Amino acid sequence: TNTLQVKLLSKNARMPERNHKTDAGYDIFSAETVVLEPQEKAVIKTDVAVSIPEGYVGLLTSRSGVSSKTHLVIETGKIDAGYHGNLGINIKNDHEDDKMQTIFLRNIDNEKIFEKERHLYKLGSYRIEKGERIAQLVIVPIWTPELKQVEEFESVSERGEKSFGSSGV
Amino acid sequence: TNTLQVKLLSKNARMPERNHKTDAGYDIFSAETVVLEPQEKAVIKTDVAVSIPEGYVGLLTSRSGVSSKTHLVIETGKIDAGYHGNLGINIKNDHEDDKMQTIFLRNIDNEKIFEKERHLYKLGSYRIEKGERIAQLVIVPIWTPELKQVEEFESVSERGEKSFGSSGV
Amino acid sequence: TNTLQVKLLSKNARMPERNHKTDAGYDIFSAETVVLEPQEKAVIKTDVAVSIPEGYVGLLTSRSGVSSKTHLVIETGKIDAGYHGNLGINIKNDHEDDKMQTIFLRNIDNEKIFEKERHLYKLGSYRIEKGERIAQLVIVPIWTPELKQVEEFESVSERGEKSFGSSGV
Ligand SMILES: O=c1ccn([C@H]2C[C@H](O)[C@@H](COP(=O)(O)NP(=O)(O)OP(=O)(O)O)O2)c(=O)[nH]1
Ligand SMILES: O=c1ccn([C@H]2C[C@H](O)[C@@H](COP(=O)(O)NP(=O)(O)OP(=O)(O)O)O2)c(=O)[nH]1
Ligand SMILES: O=c1ccn([C@H]2C[C@H](O)[C@@H](COP(=O)(O)NP(=O)(O)OP(=O)(O)O)O2)c(=O)[nH]1
Ligand SMILES: [Mg+2]
Ligand SMILES: [Mg+2]
Ligand SMILES: [Mg+2]
Ligand SMILES: [Mg+2]
Repeated sequence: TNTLQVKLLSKNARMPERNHKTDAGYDIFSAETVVLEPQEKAVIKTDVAVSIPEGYVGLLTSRSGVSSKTHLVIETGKIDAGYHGNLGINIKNDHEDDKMQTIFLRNIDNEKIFEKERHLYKLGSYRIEKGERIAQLVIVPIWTPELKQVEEFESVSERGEKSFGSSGV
Repeated sequence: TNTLQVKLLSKNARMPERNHKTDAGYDIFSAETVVLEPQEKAVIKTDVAVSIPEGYVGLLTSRSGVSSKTHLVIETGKIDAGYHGNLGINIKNDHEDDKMQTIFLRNIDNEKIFEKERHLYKLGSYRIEKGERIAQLVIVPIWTPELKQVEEFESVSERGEKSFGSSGV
Repeated sequence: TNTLQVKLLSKNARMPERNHKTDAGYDIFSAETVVLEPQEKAVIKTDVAVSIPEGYVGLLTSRSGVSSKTHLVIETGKIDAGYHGNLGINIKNDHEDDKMQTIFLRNIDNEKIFEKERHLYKLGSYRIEKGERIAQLVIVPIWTPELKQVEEFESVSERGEKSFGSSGV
């Protein structure tokens, strides 16, 4: 216990490491370089596999910096215990496709990228480099009971059926 | 303990079941058939109610397959302990509305749907059938302390106020 | 133990309080008034700081009411233990920018706002008032093991490398 097995699947892969000593998540490095146009979706390889023990789940989620500064949206992945495959980052460039054109790509600091040779890109296009920290992994314990069908619940609650903004705002 | 009460609210409802033995979440079946246009939002009924015990929360979240293959975005729901109402799936078709037209709907495998009779749809429109697994439920334990206002914290940390991409990328 | 330190950073800040007795999250009050145009992104100040103890993470996430009724999308924040800075709400108005114009803003109940003096707004624009509950905070325990590189995992699983809709739909 108190150890997690990690396998690197290629030379493009880098070991997860958490920022601060008491930090929740282990920052994830991209194992490939990808340009994403507006509204373009993709699964980004990390070339990294883990072995989360039973009774736990992994949360492959976004970082506050990247997600707040750019239009790169990462759908939080639920990494099952026993999944030994390549961790994929479920991502979308949710920048609107307004049909505009530029010569500058954006990095994940939302800074314009200057290249020697000039190409035409769709506005709002991003580039992710191999080795950049675009995500992180947080492991939490789960409760996994056997399900039992009932006609009525054992105990009545104060909440009942209240939902979706019932307490208001 | 080690059991969760589940109530089926109609004949359209189906019991949650998890895929693998050590899997984190219980796949959720839609209890209705719905077509969603681009940018259309909805709450999808499961006709299923649960009784998560105190000290736990339910995460009504997305599946990797559906979310990565389609523009169907599910906002992760936080199912409170004691909520005995109908579990609703908070969903949006975030496909852009470009005013294009087609005769093919898409399923949640993003495959074109062929019908005998031909209708005109907005491009990027999806159809969810009753009985399809569009989501899953993961239960985790929560910490629920009493709050105490302070002027200063008891212990100084290494992180302090650092946030939003402070460690960089 | 069983207590969480909370610091209010200004007179605009309000103490987090959970809705029901067994509720998972503590509703978060905005400490500022902001208008968000379509596709506009921002980090919204709460002027509130907490001291989550080691072994835990905070989930600064959305409410079902606001998120389902409006186009205001909150990216779930992972609040590290030891972070004593101002809690920021990572938000985007994902309403499409169709270049339409109106005289009515929308509140976070998606109701049209009537003002004495009439201004022109982009359609799909929202207004968040100081003091409104736009988010909530749920704290869960985390597992934080030391990482160990391996060439192969200790135990073979039933899942293996199966992922992204492998069980189908
Ligand atoms: O996606 C969801 C989210 C929540 N729910 C249920 C469970 C939850 O207990 C209830 C409300 O959860 P929230 O407290 O997170 N939303 P809100 O604060 O707007 O509702 P309320 O005012 O009643 O607390 O609605 C769903 O059915 N689906
Ligand atoms: O929505 C959020 C997310 C995070 N935070 C805070 C808490 C968290 O401890 C801090 C940074 O969290 P992350 O590590 O997930 N983001 P990032 O990796 O970009 O920042 P840093 O480089 O400092 O770790 O910012 C917020 O205030 N709101
Ligand atoms: O973002 C993700 C999400 C999941 N995964 C992995 C881990 C997880 O164990 C696997 C599938 O997770 P889900 O069960 O949540 N998705 P789905 O139900 O569509 O796949 P499957 O049918 O195999 O269970 O894919 C990723 O690599 N990245
Ligand atoms: Mg970080
Ligand atoms: Mg969008
Ligand atoms: Mg699954
Ligand atoms: Mg609530």
